Amino acid sequence: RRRVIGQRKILPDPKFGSELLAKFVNILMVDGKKSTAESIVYSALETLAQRSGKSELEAFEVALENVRPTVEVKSRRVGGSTYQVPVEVRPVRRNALAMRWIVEAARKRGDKSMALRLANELSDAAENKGTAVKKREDVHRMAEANKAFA
Amino acid sequence: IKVRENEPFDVALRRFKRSCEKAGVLAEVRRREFYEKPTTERKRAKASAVK
Amino acid sequence: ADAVKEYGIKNLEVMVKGPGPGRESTIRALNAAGFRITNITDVTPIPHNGCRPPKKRRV
RNA sequence: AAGCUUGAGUCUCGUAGAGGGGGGUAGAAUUCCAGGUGUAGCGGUGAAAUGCGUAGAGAUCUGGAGGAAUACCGGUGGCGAAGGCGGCCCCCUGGACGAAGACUGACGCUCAGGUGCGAAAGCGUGGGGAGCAAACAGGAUUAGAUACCCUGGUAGUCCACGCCGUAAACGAUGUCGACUUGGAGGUUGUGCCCUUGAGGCGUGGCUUCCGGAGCUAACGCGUUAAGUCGACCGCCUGGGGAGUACGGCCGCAAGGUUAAAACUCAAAUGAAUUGACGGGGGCCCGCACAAGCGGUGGAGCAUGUGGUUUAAUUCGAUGCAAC
RNA sequence: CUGCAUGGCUGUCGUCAGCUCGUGUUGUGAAAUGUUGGGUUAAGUCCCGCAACGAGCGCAACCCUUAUCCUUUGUUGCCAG
RNA sequence: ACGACCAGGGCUACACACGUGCUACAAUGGCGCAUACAAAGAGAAGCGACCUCGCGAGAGCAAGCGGACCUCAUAAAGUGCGUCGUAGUCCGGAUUGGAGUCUGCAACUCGACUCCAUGAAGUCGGAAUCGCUAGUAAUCGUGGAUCAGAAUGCCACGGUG
RNA sequence: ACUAUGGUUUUUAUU
Repeated sequence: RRRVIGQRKILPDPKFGSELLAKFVNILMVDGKKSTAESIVYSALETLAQRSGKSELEAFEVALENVRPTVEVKSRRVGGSTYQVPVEVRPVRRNALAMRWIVEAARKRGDKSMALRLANELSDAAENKGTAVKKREDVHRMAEANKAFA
Repeated sequence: IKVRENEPFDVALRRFKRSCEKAGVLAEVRRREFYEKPTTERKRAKASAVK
Repeated sequence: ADAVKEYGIKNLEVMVKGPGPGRESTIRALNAAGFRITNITDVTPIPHNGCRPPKKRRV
């Protein structure tokens, strides 16, 4: 409406030289407790560099041009009917969303520590056969992957 | 209303703008306009209808 | 277009009638059959004949 | 009782057009007939089912059959007293109009009772029967559904000789004549011109909207008048009932014709202004949504209106604005 | 006892962009117009059409205050030397 | 007396369910130790330090300042160590019980506090459904008025974010 | 071209 503003000022991390990794301490993080997520920065990533890039400083950033969207579909309503309209992702949001759900299922399980549940999520980041795939496959799920509503 | 290259701008009078519908060109309605000017125009059009 | 492979069609001319939603994908699925579709004509009414048709009622 | 041409009427050569019949001239698909092509669903709905299907329902070709109906062109364009009239040609025919001359000589107007006309519907008899369709029977949805929606389907829809004259029969304006001001846009003759303009300028017949004056409560009417005036006819005199009731007529008949009152209200009626609102026609904002993310009511606590209740469970508050 | 008499408070639309009035204008008139159209805004905000041009309440002005700079006081507050 | 003193009932009675809040069903959890940093209020029958004793509450001795100085007062979450590998659990708290500690005219009834004994239901919830903006939301700490005593209501102040 | 179903509410002073 009349607000719209927008955007937030962000920097690369002072300790890691990454504009991506400073977002990762806001993921798998609760009640503002970034310190509990810093305990699993690079330390848990030695298990993940075994299958992604070389060294902890690129083991996620190589996948940056896959873990982000470029096209979606959006649900809109007219009278008694509902319609699924294809959309293109805007430049600031197309640059974003890389880690927003990439470790969603590490939250609660009862099996293994956080440093192990992190690696058991990032192992499916470029494969999409494991847990919570409905959170990352959704963008084509009213497009190419199902044509019955059209 | 729009005809030919216009587009790239500008060729004056601008009647593709402020449209929207209804009650346009009202400063060329009731008195003063027309007289014989549409007669000479349409006579030359009929002189150009031949064959 | 799979039910006609034994006829060996090469050049194909297309006619399109009526306003309905299936009027475009039917031309890409027909291109995907290996025919030259450089002629496509739209013949949608502009209504004629229909006896009259009868109409009446309002709007 | 004789004239007049000025109202009424007539003749030449010409003119536009869905005016009224009958005979000709053609096609479409749903349908029907036969032989081919050829198939798993078809139809409908927010969603379905009744129904119709592999025995080909559904779809379709080829040559034949049949019933309703006529796109285009067609125009804020015509015909006429209304109601009506729109594929196209012909024969027969009603109405209206032009150029220039020639005629009758007031032959005109209105009307009780008569006389003559009907869109659609209802009806007598004989044809008609594709697609729809009252009635009627089922499938929905509804605490109804008997209806809107869906599937079927008789009368009807059409033709013809007739019966009954109805209406929002509408511009709600009885019929006729006359005088009163302008504009834009259609429409058809004709004089003079081989139009050599794809027509100009005079001048008859028609014609849709605007609107200076006049009327009106306001809408409306407007030189095409509800304006200004005469000629002839019929119409009301307060509502509520009601062209209903009683009687004859005319029809096979529903009806049509002239047309109340006991009782009941001491009243109703017309126009559009400001609120109030919409399940309207439009525009603009809000976590009202979208998208993201974290909760609530089930268990066990803290606690209070209302309800139960001892001996009082004080009064007051029960919509957004109480607990 | 009861705001269904009142001093005086207080609920909600809502803190919405809206409501009136002088001197005119419109209509037979009660009244309406001015404030409905146009470009725009947080908004009757600002402008143009236009029978209006203006005024008061709401809004806004006005006034405070925050992010910068400048200045006065220093133990029991503070502690570069 | 529809005026109101004393003395008891009550308004914390329960033959109905419910609304708002709280806390669990736990493993970025819970318990027990180590380690690191505050803001704002309160103080004359005052705030009560420190020290000793009592499973402890608290009691006794008793400082300093009537408060920018003295006091209420080890801020908590965060970090690190130890641990269960998902069990009705080292989970969970209602009830049935004990023995002390404090105030007060008086606490059986209709209070608080402490240390201990029993330890249910509950495995994330009908038809469904609440909310939202930037030092904010989230979450974990602190203080205060009503008091002789006494809230999960009421009103306010920091960290991390 | 396109959603299909909302019945019921029993009253008063403009001091």
